[PDB]
Amino acid sequence: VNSFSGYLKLTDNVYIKNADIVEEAKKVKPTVVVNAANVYLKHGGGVAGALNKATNNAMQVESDDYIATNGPLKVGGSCVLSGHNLAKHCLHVVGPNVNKGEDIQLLKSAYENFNQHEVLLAPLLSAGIFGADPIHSLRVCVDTVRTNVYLAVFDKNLYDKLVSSFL
Ligand SMILES: O=C(c1ncnc2[nH]ccc12)N1CCCC12CCCCC2
Repeated sequence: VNSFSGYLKLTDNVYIKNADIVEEAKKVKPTVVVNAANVYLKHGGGVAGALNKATNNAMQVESDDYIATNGPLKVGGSCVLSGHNLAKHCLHVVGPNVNKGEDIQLLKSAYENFNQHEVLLAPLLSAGIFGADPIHSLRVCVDTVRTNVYLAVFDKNLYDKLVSSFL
């Protein structure tokens, strides 16, 4: 039993809710919140900008030190950093950005990072400003992640379309 509330169950291990991941993170305090990161950990907009703003820019300060030490992430890769006031940890995962021409096949590699964590609160990778089809992202998620994932979908219209078209 866990503290996630109001989710629709899609499969054995994947759950979905129309929610603001920032508000869900602050209420739930999950062990892991996933950020929709880029390779430079520049949290300017979309989910990353929202999560970073909610940390009063502490996420960005920590991220800049991470990059200065380690260099950029790989597309499809991840790193674990602090969750600040939102979660125990933040898993920064880089899905491919279609608006940069990155290979959508790397979306599966991106979701594989979730399997290193027993339970996660997450957005749909490569959705939103990353330019992928969210229906496809949900399919890749369901077919790749084996751990327990609670997906927060900000847009109600998109949430209803994801549920109603789910196979
Ligand atoms: O739904 C979300 C989303 N999901 C969870 N937490 C969130 N926080 C802030 C936004 C947000 N996003 C993020 C990028 C674009 C998109 C997907 C595509 C349709 C517009 C909205």
